[PDB]
Amino acid sequence: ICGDSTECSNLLLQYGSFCTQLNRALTGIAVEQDKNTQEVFAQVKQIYKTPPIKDFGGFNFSQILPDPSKPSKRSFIEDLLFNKVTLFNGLTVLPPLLTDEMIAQYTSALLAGTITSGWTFGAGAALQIPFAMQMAYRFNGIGVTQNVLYENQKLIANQFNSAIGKIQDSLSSTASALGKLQDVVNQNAQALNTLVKQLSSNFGAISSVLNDILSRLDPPEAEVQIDRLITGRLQSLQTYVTQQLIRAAEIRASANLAATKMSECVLGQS
Amino acid sequence: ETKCTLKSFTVEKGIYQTSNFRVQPTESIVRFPNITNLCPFGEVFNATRFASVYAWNRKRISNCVADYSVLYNSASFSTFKCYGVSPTKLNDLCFTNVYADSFVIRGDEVRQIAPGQTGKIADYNYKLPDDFTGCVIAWNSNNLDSKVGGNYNYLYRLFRKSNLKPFERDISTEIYQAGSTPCNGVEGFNCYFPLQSYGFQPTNGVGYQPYRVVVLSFELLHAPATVCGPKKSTNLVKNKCVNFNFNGLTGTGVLTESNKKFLPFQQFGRDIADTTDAVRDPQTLEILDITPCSFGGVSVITPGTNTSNQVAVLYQGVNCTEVPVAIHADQLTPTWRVYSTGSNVFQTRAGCLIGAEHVNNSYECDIPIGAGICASYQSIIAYTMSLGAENSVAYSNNSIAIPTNFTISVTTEILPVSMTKTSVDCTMYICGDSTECSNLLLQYGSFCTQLNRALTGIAVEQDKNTQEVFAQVKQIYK
Amino acid sequence: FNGLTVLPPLLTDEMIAQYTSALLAGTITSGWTFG
Amino acid sequence: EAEVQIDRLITGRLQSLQTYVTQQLIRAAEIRASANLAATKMSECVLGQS
Amino acid sequence: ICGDSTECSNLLLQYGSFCTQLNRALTGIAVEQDKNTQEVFAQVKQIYK
Amino acid sequence: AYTNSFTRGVYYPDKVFRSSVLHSTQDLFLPFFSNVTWFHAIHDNPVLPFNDGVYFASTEKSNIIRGWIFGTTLDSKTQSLLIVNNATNVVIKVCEFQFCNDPFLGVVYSSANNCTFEYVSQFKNLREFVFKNIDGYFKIYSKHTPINLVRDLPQGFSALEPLVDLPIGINITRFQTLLALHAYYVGYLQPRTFLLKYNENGTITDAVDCALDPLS
Ligand SMILES: *[C@@H]1O[C@H](CO)[C@@H](O[C@@H]2O[C@H](CO)[C@@H](O)[C@H](O)[C@H]2NC(C)=O)[C@H](O)[C@H]1NC(C)=O
Ligand SMILES: *[C@@H]1O[C@H](CO)[C@@H](O[C@@H]2O[C@H](CO)[C@@H](O)[C@H](O)[C@H]2NC(C)=O)[C@H](O)[C@H]1NC(C)=O
Ligand SMILES: *[C@@H]1O[C@H](CO)[C@@H](O[C@@H]2O[C@H](CO)[C@@H](O)[C@H](O)[C@H]2NC(C)=O)[C@H](O)[C@H]1NC(C)=O
Ligand SMILES: *[C@@H]1O[C@H](CO)[C@@H](O[C@@H]2O[C@H](CO)[C@@H](O)[C@H](O)[C@H]2NC(C)=O)[C@H](O)[C@H]1NC(C)=O
Ligand SMILES: *[C@@H]1O[C@H](CO)[C@@H](O)[C@H](O)[C@H]1NC(C)=O
Ligand SMILES: *[C@@H]1O[C@H](CO)[C@@H](O)[C@H](O)[C@H]1NC(C)=O
Ligand SMILES: *[C@@H]1O[C@H](CO)[C@@H](O)[C@H](O)[C@H]1NC(C)=O
Ligand SMILES: *[C@@H]1O[C@H](CO)[C@@H](O)[C@H](O)[C@H]1NC(C)=O
Ligand SMILES: *[C@@H]1O[C@H](CO)[C@@H](O)[C@H](O)[C@H]1NC(C)=O
Ligand SMILES: *[C@@H]1O[C@H](CO)[C@@H](O)[C@H](O)[C@H]1NC(C)=O
Ligand SMILES: *[C@@H]1O[C@H](CO)[C@@H](O)[C@H](O)[C@H]1NC(C)=O
Repeated sequence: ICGDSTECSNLLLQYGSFCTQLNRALTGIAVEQDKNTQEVFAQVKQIYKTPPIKDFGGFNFSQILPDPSKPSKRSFIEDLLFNKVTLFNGLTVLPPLLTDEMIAQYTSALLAGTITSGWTFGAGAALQIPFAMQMAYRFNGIGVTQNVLYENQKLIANQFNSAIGKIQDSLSSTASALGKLQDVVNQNAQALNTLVKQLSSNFGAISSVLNDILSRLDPPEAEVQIDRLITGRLQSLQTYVTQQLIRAAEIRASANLAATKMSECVLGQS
Repeated sequence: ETKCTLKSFTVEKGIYQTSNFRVQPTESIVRFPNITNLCPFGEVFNATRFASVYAWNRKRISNCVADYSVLYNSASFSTFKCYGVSPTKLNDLCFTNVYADSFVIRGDEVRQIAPGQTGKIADYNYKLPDDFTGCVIAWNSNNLDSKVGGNYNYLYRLFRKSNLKPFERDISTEIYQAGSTPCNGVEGFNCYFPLQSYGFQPTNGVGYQPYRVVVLSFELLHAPATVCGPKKSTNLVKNKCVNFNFNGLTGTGVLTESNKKFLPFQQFGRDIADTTDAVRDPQTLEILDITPCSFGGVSVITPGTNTSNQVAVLYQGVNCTEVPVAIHADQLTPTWRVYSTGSNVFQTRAGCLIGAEHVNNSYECDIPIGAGICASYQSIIAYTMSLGAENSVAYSNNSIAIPTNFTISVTTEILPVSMTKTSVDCTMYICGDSTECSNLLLQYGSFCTQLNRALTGIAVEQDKNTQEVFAQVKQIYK
Repeated sequence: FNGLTVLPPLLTDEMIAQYTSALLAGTITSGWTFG
Repeated sequence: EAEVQIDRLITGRLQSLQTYVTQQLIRAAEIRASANLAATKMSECVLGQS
Repeated sequence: ICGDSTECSNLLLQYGSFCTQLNRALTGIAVEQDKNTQEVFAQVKQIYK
Repeated sequence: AYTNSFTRGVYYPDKVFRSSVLHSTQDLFLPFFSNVTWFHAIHDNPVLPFNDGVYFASTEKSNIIRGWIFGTTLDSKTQSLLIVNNATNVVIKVCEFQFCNDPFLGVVYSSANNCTFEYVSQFKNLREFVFKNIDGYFKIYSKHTPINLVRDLPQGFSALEPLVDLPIGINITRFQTLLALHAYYVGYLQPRTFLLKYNENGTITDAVDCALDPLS
C-alpha cells in the first residue's frame, strides 16, 4: 500500500490494527491446506515394497506400478497426468510442505499394500495372500459365487489388461478431461493478476504514483489524496481476502469428500 | 520480538512470524544523455553594438538549453538582483518563452527599471507592466561606449504627456508642434525635437557613464515548455540494490546484463502490468535488465519458553549471498550476530535457516518448516521428513497368514457442535447515546436492520444445530 | 459490556447429561433395537 | 465540522462491523458442516454397527 | 449506479475494474445452478414407460 | 472512386517493448475493410479536410508526388506547414506562406513573413504514410518496402514504425498535395479500439478489430 514512504506509514498507523487479521486469515487458510493434504494422503503407518519377482495370477500391473528407470520414481500414468495440465509486488507464494517425492512414495506404498495384502493392511498388520484368492474373496461379496472366477481366470485377465490399455490410451487422447484442476489453477492466477493490476487505478486522485503527487503538491491536500488511495487499496485487499476465504472453504469440502472416498474404497470394498 | 507480537510472557513450541525485512538501497545514479542543445546567448550579452533607449531591439529565443549558474558566478556584472526570480533555482525552471530587451542607459537611470516606478525613460520609452518580469541585468561599458562610442549615437526621447503602454515601441520621429491654440497662442513655434543626445565624457563620474542593460522577461504556463536548464549526471553501478532516474523515468532494483534484442527505435520495454524489465542508455545503447531487490518475512522456531530459551531464525526465499545483507552486520545488537553469520547457514529450498546445525539422519519431527525439511529440539537440529517404518512383505504364490489371537482397543474422538450465541447492539456501538449520531446514521439507509438480522439468524441456527445433534430418542431410559 | 452481549444457550448441561445417559442406557440394555 | 467528524467515525466503524459480521458468518457455516458430520456419525456408529 | 448518465460513467471508469469481477461472481453461480440440478436428476440413460 | 482497404493501417502505438502478449489498445485507427477514395489524377489536386488525421499511400516509384502542405487558411495571416522532399533530404518550414494557385515542385514560394521554425532531416514500391497531430505534437510514420507477391490493390499485413515528431503547437484543418508541372489513396481514421499480438522479437504479427463482428 505504501511502497516505502514514511508519510504513508504515518498516515496508515492511525487506521487501527487491521493488518493482524489480514495476515492471520491467510496463515490460517495456509495451515488448513497443509493439514488437508497431510490428512488426505498420509493414511498408512509403514512403507511396503513390491516383491522383485511378480506373478499375479496372470494380471499385468507394469504400467501402474512405479518404474525404477523413471526420474522421480513415478509410474507412466502419473507422468501422463503431470504432462497433461500446465499453468511480485509484496505477494509471495510459500512452497508446500510435502513435495512430489513423498506423494509418489505414499501412492506406491498404498498400491503395493492393496495388491499384496488386500484390505487387512488397513485394519492391523499386513498379511500375505495370493492375488487369485483375493479376487475370489471380492467376487464372493457381490453375490457371484467363487466357483465362477476359478473357471474363467484367463478371460478375466485378458479383459482387465485390455481395459487398462484402452483407458491409458483414452487418457492420453482425451481432451479437456482434467478441467477441474486447470480451472482451479486459472482461477487462482486470475485472482492474483487482477489484484496486482489494481495498482494503476487512479481512485479519484491526481495520479497513481505516490512520489509524483507528493513532490508536486503541499501536505494539506496531499494527505487527502493519500487517504483516498489508502482507502481504495484497503477495499481491494479486503475483497481479495474474502474471495480467498470462500474458495478455501470450497476446496476444504471437496478434499474432505476425496479423503472419505479414498478411505472407504481403496482400503476396502464398497 | 516473538513475545511482542504474541503479547504474552510465555511462548509455546512452534514456528511464529514476527516481522519482515528488505534490502536497503545503497546509492543513487543519475543518467542523462550526451547531447545538450546549446543556445547562443553569447551574442546577446557580448554583442558588438546595442540600440538606443527609445528604439531598443527585440529578438525571439526558444527551444534552448542554457545554464543560469555559468553567468551568476561571473564577476563581470555590476549587480545581479531579480524581482521574485531565484538566481540559484533558475537552473531547474522551464519557461514557455523568453524575451530579451537590450539597450544602453546612463548611470543614474539604472534604478528606473522597476515596476511601479516614476522616471523619464521608465514612463516615456520603456514601461514595465504591473506584473511579474524576469529581471534586469546591467554592466559597465565605458571601455567601448564612453571613449570610442558615438557622441550623438545614443538618443533619449524627452516627450511628455505620452505615457506609453508596456511593451510598446514608437520609433516614429515627428516634430512636436501643436499647431493650435494651446502653444503660446501661435502655430509654428514651440517646436522641440522629440530626441535629445546624451552628454557623456571619458570618466566624468558615476551618473553619466553609459551602462549596458538587458531585461529578460519569462512566460510560464502559457504554452508547452521549450526552454529548460541543463543538469548534471554521473556513471553507473552494477549488481547492487540501487534507485535511479535512469534515462529520465525512475526505478529501483539491481542491474544485470541482458541478451534480449530491441528494435533500432524502441526506447525500453516491459513484460506484464506496467513492470519495467529492460532499459537502454543513450550513452552505451546497450540493453540491460531490472530485477526487484530481494525481501521477505522472517520466522522464529522455538521449542517452548518452558523447556528452553534458544530459538532458530529462518529467512524466507533468500539466498546465502544476501544473508549478511539481509540483517545489517553492525546495526543491531551483538546478540543478533550469533544468529546472523557463522552458526550454521543451512540454505534449503525454502530460504535460509541460521542458528541450527544440519544432521544427515532422519526421524519423525514436530515443527514443520517446508520443502520436505523440518527442525526439532533434541540444541536445535533440522533434518528431512521421515515417512515412517520400512518393511517388505514376502508375497508368494501359495502362502497365506492367518491370525490366532485378538485384542480389543478403545479410542477417543472429539467433535465440536456449537459456539457461543453472541450479539452486538446496532446503534449503541457507533453512537453511544448521542442524538447527532443517530441523525447522521438515519441517512445511511437500512444497514442497521441488515446487520442485526444476521446475528439472530446465526443464533437460531446454532440452537437448531444443538437440538438436532443431541435429541434423537423420544423417551428417557433408566 | 459496552454494546455487546452473550445470550445464554437454550439447553442447560443437565439436559445434555440426561440425553447422554439415556442413549448409553439404551445402547447397553437393548442394543440397536431401540433405534 | 462536527458532521464531517461524525461521518468519518461512522464510515470507519461501519466497515469494521461489516468485516466482523462476514467473518462470523463464515465461521458459523464451517461449524455447521462439522456438526452435521458429528450428527451423522452419532446416528450411525452408535445406534448400530458400521 | 449510473442510471443512464454520462458523467457517472466517466467518474466510474477511473475507479478501476470493480464491475469486471462484480459481473463474474454472479455468472459463476448462475452457471453452477444448472449443473446442480442436472447432476441430481439425470442419473439414467434411457426413458422407460 | 471507391476502393476496399482490406487490413492496412496498423502501427505501433507506443515505444514499449513487449513479447508474446496480447495487448488491447484504444487509439485512433483505420477500420478493417474500409472504403478509400482512390484518385486518378493523371491527364487533379482538390482540397481535402484533415479531420484529425488521414491515411495515405502511393504506388509510383518516382518523384511526382513531392510535398504535403498543411494549415488552416493557406494565407500569410497564419503560419502554414510545408513538408517537401529533395531526393536527398526532407525540409519542413512552418512559416507564413501566401496562397498558391497551381504550385509546381520537383527535383510556389510566395513570402516568408513571420518566420519562426525550420527542420532538416535525411510491381513498384509502397510508401504507407500515417499522420497525426494532438496536443501540439505532429508525428508521422513510414514504411518504404512493399511485398512483391501479388499485383494490384494494397493487400498484405505489415506494421508502421514512427520516424519524426515535431512540437509545432499549431492547429491544422486542411492540407494540399503538391505535384509537378508537365495514383494516391486517401482514407479517414477515427478512434476505434483494437487487439494486437506481439511476437518474440517485439514485432506486430496480427491485429484484430474489437467492434466489427460478434466473433471479433
Ligand atoms: C505388461 O505390459 C507391458 C506393456 O504393455 C509389456 O511390456 C512389453 O515388453 C516387451 C519386452 O520388452 C516389449 O517388446 C513390448 O513392447 C512391451 N509392451 C509395450 C506395449 O510396449 C509386458 O510384457 C506385459 N507383461 C505381461 C506379463 O503381460
Ligand atoms: C546463490 O547464489 C550463488 C551465486 O550467485 C548461486 O551459485 C550459482 O548458481 C548458478 C545457477 O543460478 C550456477 O550456474 C552456478 O554454477 C553457481 N555457482 C557459482 C556461480 O559459483 C546459487 O545457486 C544461489 N542459490 C540459490 C538457491 O539460488
Ligand atoms: C492371547 O493373548 C492374551 C494376552 O494378550 C493371552 O492371555 C495371557 O495368557 C497368559 C498365559 O496363560 C497369562 O499369563 C496372561 O495373564 C494372559 N493375559 C491376559 C491379559 O489375561 C492369551 O493366552 C493369548 N492366546 C493364546 C491362545 O495363548
Ligand atoms: C527474431 O530474432 C532472431 C534473433 O536473431 C532472428 O534470428 C533467428 O534466431 C533463432 C534463434 O536461434 C534461430 O533459430 C533462427 O534461425 C534465426 N533466424 C535467422 C533468419 O537467422 C529471427 O530471424 C527473428 N525472427 C523470428 C521470426 O524469429
Ligand atoms: C556522447 O554520445 C555518444 C552517443 O552514443 C555516447 O556513446 C558517448 O558516451 C557520449 N559521451 C559522453 C561523454 O557522454
Ligand atoms: C515444562 O517442561 C517440562 C520438561 O520438558 C515438562 O515436564 C513440563 O510438563 C512442562 N510444563 C509445561 C506447563 O509445559
Ligand atoms: C551426509 O552424510 C555424510 C556421511 O557420509 C556426511 O559426510 C555429510 O556431511 C552429510 N551431509 C550433511 C550433514 O549435510
Ligand atoms: C464500402 O465498402 C463495402 C465493403 O467493401 C462495399 O460493399 C461498399 O460498396 C463500399 N461503399 C459504400 C458506399 O458502402
Ligand atoms: C507570427 O504568427 C503567430 C501565429 O500565427 C502569431 O501568434 C504571432 O503574433 C506572429 N508574429 C510574431 C512576431 O511571432
Ligand atoms: C537538393 O539536392 C541537391 C543534390 O541532389 C542539392 O544540391 C541541394 O542543395 C538540395 N536542396 C536543398 C534545399 O538542400
Ligand atoms: C484550433 O483553431 C482555433 C481557431 O478557431 C484555435 O483557437 C485553437 O487554439 C486551435 N487549436 C490548437 C491546438 O492550436
